[PDB]
Amino acid sequence: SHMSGLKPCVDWLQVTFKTGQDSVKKCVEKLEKVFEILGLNEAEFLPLKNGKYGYKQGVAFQGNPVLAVYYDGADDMGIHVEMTGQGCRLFELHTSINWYELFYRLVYEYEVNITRLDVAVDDFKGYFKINTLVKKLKDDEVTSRFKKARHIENIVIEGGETIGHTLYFGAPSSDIQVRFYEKNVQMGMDIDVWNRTEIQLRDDRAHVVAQIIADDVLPLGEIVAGLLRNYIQFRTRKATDKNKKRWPLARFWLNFLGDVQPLRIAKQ
Amino acid sequence: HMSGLKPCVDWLQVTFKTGQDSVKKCVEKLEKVFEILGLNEAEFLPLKNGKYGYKQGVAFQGNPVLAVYYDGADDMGIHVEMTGQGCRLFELHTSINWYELFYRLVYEYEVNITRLDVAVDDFKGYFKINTLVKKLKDDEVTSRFKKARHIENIVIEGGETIGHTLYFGAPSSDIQVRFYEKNVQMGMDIDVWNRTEIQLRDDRAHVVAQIIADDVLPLGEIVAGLLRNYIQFRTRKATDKNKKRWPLARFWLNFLGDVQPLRIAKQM
Repeated sequence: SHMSGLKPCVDWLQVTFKTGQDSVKKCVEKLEKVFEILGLNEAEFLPLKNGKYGYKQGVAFQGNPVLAVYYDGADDMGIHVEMTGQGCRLFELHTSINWYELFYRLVYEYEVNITRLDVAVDDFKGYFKINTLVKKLKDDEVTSRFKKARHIENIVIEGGETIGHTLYFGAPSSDIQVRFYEKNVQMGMDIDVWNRTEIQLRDDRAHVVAQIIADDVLPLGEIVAGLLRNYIQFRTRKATDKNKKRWPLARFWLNFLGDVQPLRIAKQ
Repeated sequence: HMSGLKPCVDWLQVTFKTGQDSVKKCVEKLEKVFEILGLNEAEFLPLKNGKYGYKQGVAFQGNPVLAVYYDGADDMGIHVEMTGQGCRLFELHTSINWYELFYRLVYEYEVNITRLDVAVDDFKGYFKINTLVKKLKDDEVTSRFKKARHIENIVIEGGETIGHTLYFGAPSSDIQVRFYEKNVQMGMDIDVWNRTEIQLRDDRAHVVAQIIADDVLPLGEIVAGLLRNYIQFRTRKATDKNKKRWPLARFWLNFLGDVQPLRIAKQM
């Protein structure tokens, strides 16, 4: 492909429109309103076979469950929107608004719980190999606010080659998880370099980042880079000192974080 | 102090369909479901939330490991979910047994069995998971699967790798096999505890259910047969380069031979 550089994006979104709150912001109660808030044409939503998460019914954009709106749950469950990775791309292709506008509305105009937001960086240049990260972890060259990482690798049974590496930091249910993987391998695509770094945020953490996107002032890159820097330090072993806390941050990592900083969600 | 090999049923999910023109009886009431399970109606309490598109649920002694979901969209029926712990809980309190439950589900009532897991606990230690990993990477394995996933945990302070796990097949596909160190997974102070699990979905699950219900073959023979057929750990033979003519490894032949006669007892 002609894919190059680093590119940031929003990669998951789940929000719930609450009902019957005495709130300063507007409560949403109708599906039609939800479609409008998204900047998407009502006519394009179709019913789904099944609900999900305790909601008895759902609709989806062009019938596609990657971009779904669930409703008719137990008392006070409101309306729940779910936009997977693919759904965020689908949103982008058809919405009449901008990410910042969507988040403006969710943050400032309506009464919503933002339950999950994932932000990502695609790396088409190749600042590092995931396996280098794995190695650094196993060689005791990493510090972090997390206690453990999960390492997943695929093994092709005929031949025995290890082809794709994934690292997960934090529990999936907790309010911040970081993931690194080879997205070329994951997607079955024939591109030499495509690494993905993802931060998954839940509840309050997700709201704050939504607000920052809404206000549109700080580049998204700065939030991603600030969070990665703070949560995880890949370091270079220094023979002189045994205190890991005084090893310098590794060069590939400083370069990655420094080139991530200025990145902005594309506007149009 | 535990020893040997022990089989068990380790997950079950079924849906009672409504309004089928069927030779078998349609179930339409929760009370009937409790009776089919041989469990006391009085012991079921409401859950906070539904799940999977069902708006409401109850659970045995309030405990969601053994749950019954209902009030979903038209034609969704009633869904029972029994996790690992729920299968143990079922065993302790039911007035019937596994054979009778599967008899009822396969021959008496109109049900979709969506998932069934069967497991073997190994307290002797017929192999180490890491040996299996190594054999895979050394090109000493053939299988009907194309890939395995190897999952390991890495402790960030120190870099120690703990908790090796191997998965064969995708989690959505209709047969998956898993091997892991269950002593490590459960945080328990037992020297050797390996677990082998076969997860089956839809028709694959029904077939094994039907085998249990017919009560002609030991369960051990189905587990051992599936393992043998789907995965072959082999010993490298210097004379021949063709993997297909390497003999099966000894530990593996010993494991499968001792799994064969294992049974699900008639008393829980």
